Amino acid sequence: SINPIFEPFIEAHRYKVAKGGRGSGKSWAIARLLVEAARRQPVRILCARELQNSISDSVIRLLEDTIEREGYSAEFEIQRSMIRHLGTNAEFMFYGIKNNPTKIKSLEGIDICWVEEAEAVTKESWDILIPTIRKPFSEIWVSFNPKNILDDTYQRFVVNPPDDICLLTVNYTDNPHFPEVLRLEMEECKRRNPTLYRHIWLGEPVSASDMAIIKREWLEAATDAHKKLGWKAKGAVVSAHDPSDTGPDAKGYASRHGSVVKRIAEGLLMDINEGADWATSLAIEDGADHYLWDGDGVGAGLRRQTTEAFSGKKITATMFKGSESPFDEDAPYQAVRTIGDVFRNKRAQFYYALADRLYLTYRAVVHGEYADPDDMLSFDKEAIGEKMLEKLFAELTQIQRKFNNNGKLELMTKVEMKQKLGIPSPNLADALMMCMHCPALVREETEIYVP
Repeated sequence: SINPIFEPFIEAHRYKVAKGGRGSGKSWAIARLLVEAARRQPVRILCARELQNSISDSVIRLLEDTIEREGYSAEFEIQRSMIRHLGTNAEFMFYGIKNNPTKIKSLEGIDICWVEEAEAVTKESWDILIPTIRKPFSEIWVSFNPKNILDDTYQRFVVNPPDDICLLTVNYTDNPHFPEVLRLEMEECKRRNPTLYRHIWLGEPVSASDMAIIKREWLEAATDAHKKLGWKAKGAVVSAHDPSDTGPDAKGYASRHGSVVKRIAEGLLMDINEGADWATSLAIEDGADHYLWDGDGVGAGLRRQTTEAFSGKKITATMFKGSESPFDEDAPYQAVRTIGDVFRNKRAQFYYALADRLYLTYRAVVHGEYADPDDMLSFDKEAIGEKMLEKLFAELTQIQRKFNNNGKLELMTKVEMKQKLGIPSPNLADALMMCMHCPALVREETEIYVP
C-alpha cells in the first residue's frame, strides 16, 4: 500500500507540493508514486534541483532503492544518470538548474518535473524552469523543508499560490514508518532547543515575530539605498564594538560614514583584550571620529585599553550601557511627552533610532517619499560584503519589543533572546545599534566635549 496522505498526488494537478520537516518520508512517498507512474505510462520525468555538482546529489539512488525495495528491478534499465522502464519506455533524467540551464531549456516532451530540496531553489531558477515544463497536462511536483517564510519557494507555493495546486504539509508525525535513527535525533533536539526543533522537525518556517521592530523588506530597500536614490556619505565616521561575553558567540563591530554603513565584522576566538585590540584597530583603519563599546558586561573595564589604543588620535571613546535611562531623557520626544517617557532605556532608544532610519529609507526607495539622506540609512553592500551583510540582517530581524508595564518601549535583552529563541547573541545587530548614538561633541579645532 502507498502512504494514504499522498493519495491526492495520484489525481491530475498542475502543481503538487509537499512541505514539512525532517523524517516525514515525503521524498520516499513521491519516489514511489513516480516509479508506479513510470511502470504504467510512457512518461518523461525531469528530476531537478538547484545545484547538482554530481549525480550522487540527485534522487537517482532514492529511485533505485525504491525500485529494489518493491521488487521491480527486472522491469528497469539503470545507468549512471538515467532510469528507464523496459515496458513503457518511461525515462527519468537528472539535472541541476544552476549547472545546466541551457540543457534544461532544450529538453522536450517532459511530463513531470520533480524538484527536490526545493527550499534551495532560487527565484531565478524557478523562472527558468517553470516555462520549460510546457507540455499540455504536464505537472510540477515539489518537495521542500521550509527555511524562511520570505524565501521564494515558500512565497511561490504557500503565501501566493498558483492556480491548481495540491499542497500537502507532512511531518514526522504523519510518517507511520518513522525510523528509530531519526526519532533519536528528533527527541534530542526537541529537548535541547525547542525553537530549532519546531523549525527542523515540525517544518515551521522562520518568520518575523509580531513584536519584531525591523522588517526584512526595509533592510532590502536600504541595501545600496544611497546608490538607488543617488546621495553620498557625508558626516562623521562612527564605529562600535560589542565584546559579547565569556561564551563562544562572536564579537561584533560596525562602522558607518554618516548615513552609510561601511563595515560589519565578526571577532572569533578572542578574549576581551584581543577583542578590544581588534575593534579599536578596525576603528583606526576606518578613520573613526567616534567609537563606542558595550560596557554593560565583560566590557566594563575596557576604558583604559581603549583610550590607550587611540592615543595621539582625535577619536572619541564612549562606554555604552544599554540598560541606562535614555540619553537626553528630559528633552521633548521628537517625531509634554519626554524621551524618558517613551523609551525605557538606551538599548530601546537607539534600536528605534535605527528602525526609524530604516523605515524612512524604505518609504523613500519603495514609495518614493522624500526624506533627508541624513535621516536615512544605507548599507554599502560592496564595502560590507554580501556574507556579513546577510549575517547582520538575519540578526536585525529577530530584535523584538517586549511588554512593558509603564507603556514604555523596551526590547528583549540578548540573554532573553538566547534563552527563548535558542539563537546566539545578536552582536552584529547590537554593534550597529550602538553606532546610532553620537554623544561626544568634537571639532577639528576644539576639545572633545561630553555634556
